[PDB]
Amino acid sequence: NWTPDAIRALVDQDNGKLDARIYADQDLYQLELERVFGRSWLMLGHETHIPKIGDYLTTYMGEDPVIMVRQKDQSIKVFLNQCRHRGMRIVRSDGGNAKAFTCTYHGWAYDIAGNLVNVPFEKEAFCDKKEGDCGFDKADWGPLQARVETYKGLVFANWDPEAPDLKTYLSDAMPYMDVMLDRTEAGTEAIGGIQKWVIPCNWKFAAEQFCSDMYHAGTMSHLSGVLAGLPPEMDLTQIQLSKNGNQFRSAWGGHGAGWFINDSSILLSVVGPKITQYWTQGPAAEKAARRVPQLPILDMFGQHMTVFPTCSFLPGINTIRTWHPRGPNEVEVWAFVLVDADAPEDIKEEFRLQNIRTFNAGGVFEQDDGENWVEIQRVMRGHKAKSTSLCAKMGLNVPNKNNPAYPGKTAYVYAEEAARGMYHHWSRMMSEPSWDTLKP
Amino acid sequence: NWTPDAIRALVDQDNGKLDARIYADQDLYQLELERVFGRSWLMLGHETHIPKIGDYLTTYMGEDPVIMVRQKDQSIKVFLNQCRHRGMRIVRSDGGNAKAFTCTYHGWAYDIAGNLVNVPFEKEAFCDKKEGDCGFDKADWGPLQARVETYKGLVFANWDPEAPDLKTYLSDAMPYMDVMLDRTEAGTEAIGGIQKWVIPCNWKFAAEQFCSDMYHAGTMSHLSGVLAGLPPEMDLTQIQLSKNGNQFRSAWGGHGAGWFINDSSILLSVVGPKITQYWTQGPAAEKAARRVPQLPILDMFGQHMTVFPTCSFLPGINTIRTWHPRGPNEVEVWAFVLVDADAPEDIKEEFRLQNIRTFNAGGVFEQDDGENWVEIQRVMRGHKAKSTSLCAKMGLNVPNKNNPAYPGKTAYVYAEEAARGMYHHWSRMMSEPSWDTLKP
Amino acid sequence: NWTPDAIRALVDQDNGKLDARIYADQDLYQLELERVFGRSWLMLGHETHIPKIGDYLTTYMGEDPVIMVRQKDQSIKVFLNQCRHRGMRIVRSDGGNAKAFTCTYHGWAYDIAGNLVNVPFEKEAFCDKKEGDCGFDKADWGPLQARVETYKGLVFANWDPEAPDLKTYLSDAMPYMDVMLDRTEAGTEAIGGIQKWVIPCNWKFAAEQFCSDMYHAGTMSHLSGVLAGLPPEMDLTQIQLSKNGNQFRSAWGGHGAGWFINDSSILLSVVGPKITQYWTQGPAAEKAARRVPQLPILDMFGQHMTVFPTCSFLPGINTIRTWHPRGPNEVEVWAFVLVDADAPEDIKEEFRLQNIRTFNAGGVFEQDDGENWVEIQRVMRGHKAKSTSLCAKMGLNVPNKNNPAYPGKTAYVYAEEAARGMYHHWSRMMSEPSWDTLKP
Amino acid sequence: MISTPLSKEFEWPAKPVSLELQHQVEQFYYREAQLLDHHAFQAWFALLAEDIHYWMPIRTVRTAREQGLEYVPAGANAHFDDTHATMYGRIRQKTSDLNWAEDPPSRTRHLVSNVIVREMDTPGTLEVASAFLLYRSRLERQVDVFAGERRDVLRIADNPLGFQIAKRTIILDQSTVLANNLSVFF
Amino acid sequence: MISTPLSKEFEWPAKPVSLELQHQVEQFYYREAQLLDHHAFQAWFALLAEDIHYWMPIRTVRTAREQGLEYVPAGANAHFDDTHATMYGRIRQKTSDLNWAEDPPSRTRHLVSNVIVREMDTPGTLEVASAFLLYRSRLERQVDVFAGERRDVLRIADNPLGFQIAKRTIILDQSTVLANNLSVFF
Amino acid sequence: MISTPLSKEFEWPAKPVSLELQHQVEQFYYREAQLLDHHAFQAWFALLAEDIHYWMPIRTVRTAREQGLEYVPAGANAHFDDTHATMYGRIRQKTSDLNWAEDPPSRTRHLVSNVIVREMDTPGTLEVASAFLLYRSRLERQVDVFAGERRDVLRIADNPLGFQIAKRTIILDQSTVLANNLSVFF
Ligand SMILES: c1ccc(-c2ccccc2)cc1
Ligand SMILES: c1ccc(-c2ccccc2)cc1
Ligand SMILES: c1ccc(-c2ccccc2)cc1
Ligand code: FES
Ligand code: FES
Ligand code: FES
Ligand SMILES: [Fe+2]
Ligand SMILES: [Fe+2]
Ligand SMILES: [Fe+2]
Repeated sequence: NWTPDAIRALVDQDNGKLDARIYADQDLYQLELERVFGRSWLMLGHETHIPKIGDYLTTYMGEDPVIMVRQKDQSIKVFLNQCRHRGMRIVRSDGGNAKAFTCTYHGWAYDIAGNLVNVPFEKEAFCDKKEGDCGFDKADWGPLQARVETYKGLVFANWDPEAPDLKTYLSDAMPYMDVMLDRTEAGTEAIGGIQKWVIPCNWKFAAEQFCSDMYHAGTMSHLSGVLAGLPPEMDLTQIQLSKNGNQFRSAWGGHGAGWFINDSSILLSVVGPKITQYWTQGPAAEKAARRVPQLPILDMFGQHMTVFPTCSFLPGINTIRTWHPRGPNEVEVWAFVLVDADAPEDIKEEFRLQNIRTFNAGGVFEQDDGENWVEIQRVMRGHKAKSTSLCAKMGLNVPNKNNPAYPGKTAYVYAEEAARGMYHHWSRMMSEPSWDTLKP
Repeated sequence: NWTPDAIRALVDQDNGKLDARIYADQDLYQLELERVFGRSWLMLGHETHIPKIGDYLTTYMGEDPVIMVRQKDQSIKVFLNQCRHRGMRIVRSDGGNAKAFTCTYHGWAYDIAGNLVNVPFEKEAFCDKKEGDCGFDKADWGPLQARVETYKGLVFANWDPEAPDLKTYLSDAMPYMDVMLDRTEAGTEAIGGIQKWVIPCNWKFAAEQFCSDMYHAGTMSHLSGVLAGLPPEMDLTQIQLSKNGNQFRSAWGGHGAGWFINDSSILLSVVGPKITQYWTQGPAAEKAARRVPQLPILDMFGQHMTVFPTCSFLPGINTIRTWHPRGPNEVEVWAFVLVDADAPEDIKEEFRLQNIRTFNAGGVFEQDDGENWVEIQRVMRGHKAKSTSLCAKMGLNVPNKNNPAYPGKTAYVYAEEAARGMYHHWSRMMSEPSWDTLKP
Repeated sequence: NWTPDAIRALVDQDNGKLDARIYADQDLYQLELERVFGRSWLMLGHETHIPKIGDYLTTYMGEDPVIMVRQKDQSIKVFLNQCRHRGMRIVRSDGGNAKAFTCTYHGWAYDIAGNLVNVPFEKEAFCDKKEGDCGFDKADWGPLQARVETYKGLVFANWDPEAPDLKTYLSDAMPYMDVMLDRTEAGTEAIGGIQKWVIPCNWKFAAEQFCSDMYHAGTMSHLSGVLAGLPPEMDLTQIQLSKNGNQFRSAWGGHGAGWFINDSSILLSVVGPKITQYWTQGPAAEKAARRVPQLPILDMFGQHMTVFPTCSFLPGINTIRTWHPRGPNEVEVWAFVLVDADAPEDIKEEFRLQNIRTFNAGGVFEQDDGENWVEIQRVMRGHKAKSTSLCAKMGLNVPNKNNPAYPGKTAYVYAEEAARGMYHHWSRMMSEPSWDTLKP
Repeated sequence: MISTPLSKEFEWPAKPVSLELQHQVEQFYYREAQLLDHHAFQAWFALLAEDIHYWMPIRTVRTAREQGLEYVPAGANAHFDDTHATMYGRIRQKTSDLNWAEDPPSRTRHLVSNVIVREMDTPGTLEVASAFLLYRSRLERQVDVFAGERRDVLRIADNPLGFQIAKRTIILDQSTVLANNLSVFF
Repeated sequence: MISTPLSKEFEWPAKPVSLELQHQVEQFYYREAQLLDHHAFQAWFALLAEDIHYWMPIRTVRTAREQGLEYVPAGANAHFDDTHATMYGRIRQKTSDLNWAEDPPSRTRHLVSNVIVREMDTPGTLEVASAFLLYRSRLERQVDVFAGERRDVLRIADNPLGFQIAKRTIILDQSTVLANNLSVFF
Repeated sequence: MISTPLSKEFEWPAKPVSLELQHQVEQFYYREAQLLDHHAFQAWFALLAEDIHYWMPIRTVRTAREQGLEYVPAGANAHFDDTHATMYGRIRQKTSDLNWAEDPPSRTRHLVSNVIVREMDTPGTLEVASAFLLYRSRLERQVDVFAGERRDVLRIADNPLGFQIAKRTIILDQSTVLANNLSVFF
């Protein structure tokens, strides 16, 4: 039994300390399902995954399987992939088009809105003279509905009716999202194929890394990944390093972003010269600069971002993923690639191939990331190692690291201000039962 | 920590509602081992599995491994397959004949009654001058004995000395059992070979299905199974359906049975024309009608039954099984086939081959059953899905569905009266600590 | 929640009874990690595993991964294999030589003493003008250090600063250790290669067996192992048995040893004639007798020993291992072979080959040991089997079984006095929070 | 020898068969595996002879003195015990799109190795022993691994594959079936 | 047939290839497996032709009516989609001693069986289907098992092994990748 | 080459061996597997030469600079290190009916593939590399999977199988042994 005071003690943003129990404790994970995943806005996919009426995608909200389906009025509804009769999975496919969703156990059929419309033998077994005259009404037995909101292509969902709306939830982080999402009036589109793989680590390691951790990329985590993109005549001794940049911590919510400034080296290593040129020079880059006027986007390179708790992406590379939790010791990565809808075909193709090369289950960057996370989780199995006080002091009390060209709280590119913000908001959601105090 | 009031709230038979937590909660499962499996009559096998003196079968009572062995006086004893010294499994074989059971660790030998009869070095190490003079007596260190009762071939066992006798425990359900068990004065016999397989689902899904769920078979669960038995010139559009029948709920105990009336279609699809003829017409069918006078057995077809908690069978098809629990998320099915001992050899052979075809780990019916159960359990892993209020309203408050030709409480063939009875008795066993109130 | 009184009730040394819950209860295991493994002296390896400066071995203290490393001053330090930043495993190799240990995630480098010496971008990100002026000091962020003590070659470690020193902890058991460890002034050396394998059983079964259980070897556990060493013309009917010997229980700590007297049969079966001759006759045997004057070592054969909780060895065969716990239902055996450093090369080779033959993952003796333990653990999964009262009465109240030629408390070779002592001390460590009462 | 106990090793001929025959049998099995692993159930069924007996006995756990009782004998309960007619029904189920155990369908791989051929007295008829590893995965994460031995009677046939399966006995290296079903062909 | 749907069985020739050719293809694959299983990545890379296309599509879970959507098509997201240049980079990573996913290196075993060869119209060019079982273990206890099918285009070459891989398409018998990465070559 | 480091790939000959020899070696291995998988331990032991050395080294987890220390060397601790005499004892144990680790006996399958043969200078003597998948199941639910490589020295012999095993070195693709024992032969 965890008390609000005991939970708050696990994270100390004022002293930059983290209790290692947050990553492995089973009781804390169960509280995460209720107090974090049960009332946060979670990314399910993109609008282009379900463009036509009846199109659906099966995905997750935490460990709960959900159906994301396009309606007749072009709206999107999200409901639990669970039959109200005995709990059978209603939809067993990854996606497609449907006029109805039928349960294979007893044949209970639901419409695309999630309403129970057909119950076999209702006249013979469920009622006497007319439907509903014996206490059974089909309107009472539909699967749990989630609140649905879209932000510039991305579909978010939330169970909690008391939770704030998506935009309020996103705080001052929206311009940083727009660097990838609002570059053109044509919007973005998802390249076909969501890659799914299983990493035995806590979701917070992955969420924090994309939130606040450029430090790993600028050190030794990706030396071999950078070398993979270098020509035969070039090696790691010839390439510089990169030390100029900033990071962002959201005013509320635990969102975070980090980027390098005036140096395309880290982007060039991942995406190559063609995308780097598209990202910086020409009509498309000029249009994007006008559409995101709150940020000097043309000077930003190799950006990382996490929308709390589990929506992570890399503007410029354009990989985007949801970390689906599978206990305190496991996560499922559901990743896809976004491109500008009006981008030239050779640019879209370049985005496609460079993503597979780099940020992919078998990618030259991604494989080294997971290996770090899996080993952390394995060490956490130890009794002394699970209660260790971890260092989150990076950048704390360090003056003159902010950047006035960027909105909100900023720090150095190599810092854990956004990380401290992520874990502070985590502790807030875990300790405060009501939105009366939790809301911004 | 679960309170009796909190446990009773999980099942509402008056409103037809079930809390999904009953199928996955680990703490509730541990209480099931003590309050349900620890004091219920559980089926271990048939008398024909152990016909001769010394013949034994290793099986389970819940998760406890037990030895079922024929005694010198032709009685049957059941005791824990655990050595009292350090807990080693005494018998490592599935079955056979023995004069003694010897532990491989330190050589402690037990007789077929479960008495410790030989302790190596007892004279040198355990006593001074005479056996027992230093506090060690072999009579004190025998494995835990279970109460043993047989009902017309089937062997049942119960740990609890305070529990009611088998026949009292069976309430008014015995005639429904006799449809399969008491057709002839020759009794039944088990065809050699107990099929064992592992299904990752809760035991209650399987127990309920055989207790009260004809609904799944009459809908879409077994459309492909029915098609498997149809000749090339016939398809599913030509075959009717079946809508006439009843189900039975026991006065006490949570036992249940369901059957179709005056329609052999569902039986014919599973067992074929030869068995259907044997089941309905001729001297054998006439004899069975005389031996079970409380039921119009000749008009009953495709019967399903569960003797609470885990003894399930299908009279007519004659598959019978115990669902051995393996946590809240897993079960082991131990199934065998029963035939009338005096049945003609071609009938016994037909029963054998039709069972393998249909109700078997690889059978055309059974495989679709498991697939439903596994998917329900997988969805239950979600936080919202595990606490869902499930619909058990089928047939509740629906008038004129009983049948006066059958003893006890009856409802429509497509109903969940027997299901509500099963879960109501489940909640009773889980909430009432004493047999002073639990007993009928 | 376990109370000190409830824990003490699990072990009754006065009546020779053990509660089976000690071997499988998850809550009791978590208390073992804190109250037993968190403050006991645990064997990590031998000094010969790390002979040179910078040489390291990665091993375990319970479930905590640790680095055992030789220092510049020839001392040995032991610290947690966990980076203080985000918990990444610092050393991923089994062993070798290092000048520094570097974390692969963010490049935090530690010296061989476990001090944090290099933090990438410390000047740019962690401080303002000088290192440490913003609250971040490298001296604050080193991995947890363990107390290190060696006993005649063997390296022991303990987390608890309040715990007694190694020699005080070893009570009156040291002479029994010297039978293997102090035979020569040259000391012992470890043959290259630590064999690691996984047994799904509780650590206490293995620890007790080597502590007090000659009974299994003298009965039927190793009949096939003995036959493996017999020539074609010989079988088990021709070989005697062995019934003369004693066992030892430590005054404090739960340490135990057992041996046969004046009979080399059990040793000859395992190690052969060449080692038996070396162990008993000649200058080496004569030297050993002088060096261990508190014991008649030349009359001792087939000795087994456990240094509580998990250090087990067999003097004469010279197999030695640590049982690393992996939950209540699993253990990892880390075994190696010790030889006298000055022993002739043909003797060292004989020790090497006979060990692989016998006490090894694939050895003729070891394989039958594990099979017993795995089956005990599997039965313990049952509800009735997990709470069984087990017999530890062997030798209790049995008079005239001691031997005055041996120091401390002694009993018959076939007895559980040392076993009762092991479990009594186990219950003491589990129920007493302070060393103020626990210390000898 | 057709009636060799399944507990006993296969009765291989004095000398191994010709290179040509070994090649033809192996290639047939590889083609058979291709059909199953790509859900060509109708094409696979065409390879089963009219007098096919498809049988997979139950294996039990026995100690030393009762090892002759390891296999549940013919004429008793089994995992599979099938004729051409019953296998036809199984195929009808598999291709119906109503077989919920196989809709969505399983992803399978039939690894075929250790092929030992024996020429029987009837011209064109062969007795063949082989080892198999059947990997089965379905839906999101379910994985079932099957291993064992197949003992077949094969006849030369005028079909494109050149052979028909007259008899198949499957030794499964399991006692308790560890998968939730046996909804795949061996 | 190069463009055969991966859901459909391999288009084997009317009659199986010669004994000699079957032997040469199998022996090449065994030698290829030896190089990978012993971390001879530079030697293995030499077997890849200059125009190599190394491709592993994503597999999805689909019901009856949308089974044609099982495989994520070419020109979309994939597990692998590689040329000679991108594979060169992968090899550079593997031999750098900075590839943390493979340092310490994985212990692998590439089991190669069910080899079916088809002779293409271009002399010396072959289309080959084979089944694989890739066992991968690393560090203390990690074990990942991969199973599936490879469809290759092989060309005769003047190298010691006699062949070069011109094209490789990998069918993996998984939808969701059950391993933490795909840091091994197929 | 007999003394090739186990970390390094097998030294295959310039050109693959004859079809006939490949067939004879493979068929021998299939017959060897049949004997083990059907617990014919006395018959299997007859295949071991009088000068047999049966050896399985311990594998360790090493980083880049100390990869030469992966294998625990000869003349040190090992999983197996056996002669004809010690193997005889192992067989005596296995057939005693008192070997509790193998009574009840394990259900095994030795999958043999990737067979590469090299003809040595001594007539009738061959060095052979092969990959294996050893599936082991026992009692109710225990399953252990072993994968790796065997490097054998085989001699032609006047026995019915035609060969005897003169040397066997087993590469096991594990560092920490994941099974509770190694109570099966490789
Ligand atoms: C988390 C994930 C990826 C990156 C990243 C790596 C290289 C280049 C650009 C961003 C930073 C944090
Ligand atoms: C549970 C299990 C099987 C059946 C059943 C299915 C078809 C025909 C007869 C009974 C009904 C409930
Ligand atoms: C525990 C482990 C091994 C032995 C042992 C067995 C045979 C010969 C000598 C000692 C006794 C207890
Ligand atoms: S479970 Fe969906 S209809 Fe019964
Ligand atoms: S455990 Fe059965 S005799 Fe010791
Ligand atoms: S985890 Fe070791 S440096 Fe960050
Ligand atoms: Fe990264
Ligand atoms: Fe059913
Ligand atoms: Fe032992």
